[PDB]
Amino acid sequence: SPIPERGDLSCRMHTCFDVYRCGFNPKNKIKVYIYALISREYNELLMAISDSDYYTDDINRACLFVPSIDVLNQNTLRIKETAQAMAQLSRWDRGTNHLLFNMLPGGPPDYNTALDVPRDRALLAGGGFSTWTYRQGYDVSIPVYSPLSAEVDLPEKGPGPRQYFLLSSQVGLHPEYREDLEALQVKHGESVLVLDKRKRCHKHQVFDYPQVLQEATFCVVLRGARLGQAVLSDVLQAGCVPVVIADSYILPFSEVLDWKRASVVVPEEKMSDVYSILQSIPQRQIEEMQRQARWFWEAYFQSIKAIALATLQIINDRIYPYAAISYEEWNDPPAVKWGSVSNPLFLPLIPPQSQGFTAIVLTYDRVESLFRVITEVSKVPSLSKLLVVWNNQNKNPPEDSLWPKIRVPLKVVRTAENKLSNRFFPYDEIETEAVLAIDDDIIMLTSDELQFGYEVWREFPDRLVGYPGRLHLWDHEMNKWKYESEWTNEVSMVLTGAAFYHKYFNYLYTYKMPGDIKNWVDAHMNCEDIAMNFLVANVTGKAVIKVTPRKKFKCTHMVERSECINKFASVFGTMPLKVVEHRADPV
Amino acid sequence: PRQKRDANSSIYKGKKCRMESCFDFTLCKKNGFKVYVYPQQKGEKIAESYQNILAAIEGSRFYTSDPSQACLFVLSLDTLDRDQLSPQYVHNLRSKVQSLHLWNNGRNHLIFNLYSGTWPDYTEDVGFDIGQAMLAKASISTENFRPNFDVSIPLFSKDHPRTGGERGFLKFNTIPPLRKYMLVFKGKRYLTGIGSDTRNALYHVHNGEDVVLLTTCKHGKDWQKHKDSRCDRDNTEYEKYDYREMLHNATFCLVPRGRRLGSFRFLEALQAACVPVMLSNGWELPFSEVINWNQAAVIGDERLLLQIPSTIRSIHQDKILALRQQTQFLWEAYFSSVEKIVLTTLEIIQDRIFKHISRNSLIWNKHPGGLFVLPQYSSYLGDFPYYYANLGLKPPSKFTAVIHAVQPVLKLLVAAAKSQYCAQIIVLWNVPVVVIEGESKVMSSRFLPYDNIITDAVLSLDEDTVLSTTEVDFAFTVWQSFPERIVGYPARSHFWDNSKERWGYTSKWTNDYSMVLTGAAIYHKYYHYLYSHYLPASLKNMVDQLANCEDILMNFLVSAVTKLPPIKVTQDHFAQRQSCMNTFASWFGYMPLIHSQMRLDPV
Ligand SMILES: *[C@@H]1O[C@H](CO)[C@@H](O[C@@H]2O[C@H](CO)[C@@H](O[C@@H]3O[C@H](CO)[C@@H](O)[C@H](O)[C@@H]3O)[C@H](O)[C@H]2NC(C)=O)[C@H](O)[C@H]1NC(C)=O
Repeated sequence: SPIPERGDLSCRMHTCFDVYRCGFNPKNKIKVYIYALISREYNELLMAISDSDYYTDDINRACLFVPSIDVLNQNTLRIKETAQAMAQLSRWDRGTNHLLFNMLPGGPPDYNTALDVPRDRALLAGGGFSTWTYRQGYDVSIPVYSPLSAEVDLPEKGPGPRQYFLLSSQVGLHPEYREDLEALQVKHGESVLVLDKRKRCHKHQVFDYPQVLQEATFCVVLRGARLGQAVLSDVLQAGCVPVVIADSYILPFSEVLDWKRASVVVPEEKMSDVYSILQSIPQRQIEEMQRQARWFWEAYFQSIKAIALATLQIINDRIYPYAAISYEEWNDPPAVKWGSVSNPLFLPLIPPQSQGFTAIVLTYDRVESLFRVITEVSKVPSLSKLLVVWNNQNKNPPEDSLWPKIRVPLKVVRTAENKLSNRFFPYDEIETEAVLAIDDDIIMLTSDELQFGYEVWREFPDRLVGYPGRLHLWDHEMNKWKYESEWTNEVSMVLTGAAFYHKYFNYLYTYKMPGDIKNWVDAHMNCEDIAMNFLVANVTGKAVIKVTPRKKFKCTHMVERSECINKFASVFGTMPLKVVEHRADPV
Repeated sequence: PRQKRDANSSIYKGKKCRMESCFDFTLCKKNGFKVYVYPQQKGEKIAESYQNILAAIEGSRFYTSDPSQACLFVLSLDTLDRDQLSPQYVHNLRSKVQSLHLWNNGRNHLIFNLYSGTWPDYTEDVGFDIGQAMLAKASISTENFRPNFDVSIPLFSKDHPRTGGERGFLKFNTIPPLRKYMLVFKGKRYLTGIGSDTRNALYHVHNGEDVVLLTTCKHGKDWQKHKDSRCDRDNTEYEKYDYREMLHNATFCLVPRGRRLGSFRFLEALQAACVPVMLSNGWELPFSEVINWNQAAVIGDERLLLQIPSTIRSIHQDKILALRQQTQFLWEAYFSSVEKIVLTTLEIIQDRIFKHISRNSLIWNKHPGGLFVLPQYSSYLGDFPYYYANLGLKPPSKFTAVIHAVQPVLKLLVAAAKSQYCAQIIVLWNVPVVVIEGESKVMSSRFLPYDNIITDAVLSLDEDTVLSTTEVDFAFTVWQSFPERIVGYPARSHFWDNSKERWGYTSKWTNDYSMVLTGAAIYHKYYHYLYSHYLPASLKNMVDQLANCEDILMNFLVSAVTKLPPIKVTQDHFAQRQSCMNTFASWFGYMPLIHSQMRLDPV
């Protein structure tokens, strides 16, 4: 029977992979085909593959191939027979796109840190990779599965202080490892705990192995066989920060998972310096690493389904980098994801004064006061454009000759409906970044006032700058939020009337708002200002900058505002508004 | 055991070198990372680009003149251009490098290379036997890249700035991010050779409205000799645009493979803010082992050339915005100057020595970058002011008062102690109060890192500045909103003199400000470390000699790190400041100081 050539280390995506098979599709996900024929682990792998969105039929359509031959354990693999089968696969094509899954790439006479089968061009997802046997953009490093993750369910113990500092629970280590661990234990004592040969036996003391790891803040993972140990998954599950002392070992999913925030890698020469290395790490970093290790276990190390999905996702990002998921989404726990901001306007650029701001003015059944404010607004320098949105559909716009004489190109937008959320629509006529939203009732603003507001906005392009000031307080008797404006010792919102903000915020309001706030506001004809403040605070994660030493900007309201605030807090799951006690006024 | 490690070291000492085999960690063995530059022989030509590289290394903080102390070596010989047809090629280099006393088979040598290979079948022809040396080559193929040994560096011209910055072209962050064109390219095409297959097939995808790609075969003698049946039309269409107007008016810029995988168009694309769409197969992008290029560019296989425009159109709008901003951040962080490139290479090498003291995948790919974030201070992101939004952490609620003393000082200590946010007070002589003995009247020693400072925020305050407790609380509350800046009362500005072409300093009734003085200022403790372990000894020594200008350098450093102005809050000696500012601008290469007309006040 034919046998392929040995694994080629000079085999990358741009040479071995065939991108013609999976060119482009709307849902940018690769297609995986499975050969019809096995260990229960490999069965769970194939079931996970078949029950995902990467599984397809009509072999001519699929881009990746996963043969149904058990390769996970190489101790009883019968290399030659597996090679004959892979050659016989009838669609091998020199293994151009075939994906192989393995977790123990070790041979009893010698450990090659890679699959010993020919696998000329086959792509490997192996549990143990050295930096010499791992192809960078071609291969995937995967965890080695431990049955304990399904056999025992450890309690979700939170981060905190623990009895032991450095723990080493492994079986059959090389004598030098044992000698140096014993030296560390005898040097320090009562903190370093080494366990001898699912039960751990210390001198005249017994522990349960999966649960003893819960009592240590650092756990040692050594290189004894295959360069990849199943103890790593147990260490991550128990929450203790792993300490990997393998010399040349590439951790699982290192392409996308940032292990610098979840583990400590110490070269095995400096083993006597391990304790001094770990003592330098402060408590907060230890807690963060415990959290990250637990998240890594619960997301990728938990079951074979997680491993298969992560491997296919990594390959998919390799095939379609433009649609790849973010490394932040990859390593952040759900709690961090909820807490994280990820500001989209993160680039710190200060726009030049040569540009301007397109003032958008909203009126309905008010013409004699719209004119009085458009006249004053038009005086402001660096006002590139002025848009007036006409809400009242029954009434007609005034005559063009009746409009004032201004220095800027005016335009009038004919609304299809009468909704107060139409002022936040991203207009293609807006050629600037800053957008000045001003209301007809707002009159006590000078040209210097607006110019200073715009100048302040230029220093904070990514947040909300507004003249009026409102905030929210918490009452114990109603156990809810209230809308407070009578007094001001702090601020958390500025009304959209007389406010400067980026047009990206208009885009967010129109499209990326959750599906409840926009329709609720279009129903209630109120609380657009509060919704915009909530959205800005949630997306940018920053406070709001008031710009006036002034409060009076005009010549069942409050209950409705409180209801709006409570509803907006409920739909976001929290209260994104941040209270600040500072205002910006000119020097 | 150790036998296995020795066997691995011996066996893999070749093309497959890594750090655990082809390196010696014993020479660094400390936080002090030092690089030694071989002295000039004064007998060979020196290219301007390699001269800039060596000046960046020499003027850096990793430079040492003692070969025993260093654990990284850089040759002074010209290695950037290894093409035999180039006018910068150095002959007899193979025998010349073996005559060096400190070569030691190039065990700990870093070699910079930008061009390799000759006219037929361009390859990695460095000429001399590199041995164990890791090369910071520009155009590296994927199958010829050592995953964690070599460094892929950008390819830059001889006119690339050495210390200064070009600031980028994205002045307006306009929405929609789309521009007049969708995908552009304007470069030569080669009739015969290697690397012209992708350039010859651009006329299929050329559209003329959104995807406009222009090529010419006029590249020498073949301008009329072997021209095919398309050179005439291609050249007539080519002479219609400018390659600069069409670069700043395009959302995406195509960067295909030429003769070599790397190209001059990459840095131009990053400067122009247009998202680069790379087509060269098997290219290790600059700092690919350190920078996530999926967040700053588009990577597409040139085998799937025809359907690229559909894929580029399918890219969502917010993704385009994120890519466009990431491009500018990368340009201003790691590619704006030769100094930034060289220091990026050295810092990437340094991160491989101590794996427990290094930068995570988030520091590099986020503001302000790895050059201003030194992991020796702390590998924990919460100890830096820049990473609170990315995490779920609020800024510290406690600060440390530091008073540099050379009476109001007694009243000042009492007033500051009454603050609810004050944990400890440190008094410098040249709530628990701490007094630290001083050995010299070095007034820049007030910025040193101290083990007694527990809080992240540090209030630096001179003895002659009387500050009320309520003012301290208000300033700290303001700083909690902007943890990355300097928040203080006394502010001074800067100006440009046309009469003398020298920067100027004002301190009276200015219309704006660009510096806030450290006499009544609040800032993160990390800037104490960055002031000491990042700024060169020359500037700080000049500060000590003149007995002023330490706070001006403080503001310079903070503005350079944050690219944002300080925030003022309220409610013969003079001639030295101008020279100080001019020297600081000369070292930095530009003026990080930014004017600001805002002033925060309590409500
Ligand atoms: C910005 O707004 C988003 C919502 O659009 C916030 O994300 C939401 O955060 C809350 C917690 O603050 C999450 O609630 C959680 O739900 C899980 C069940 O899925 C529950 O077990 C937890 O106890 C908690 O109640 C909510 O799921 C989450 N929603 C989404 C879509 O992510 C985000 O936190 C806001 N960010 C800021 C800075 O305000």
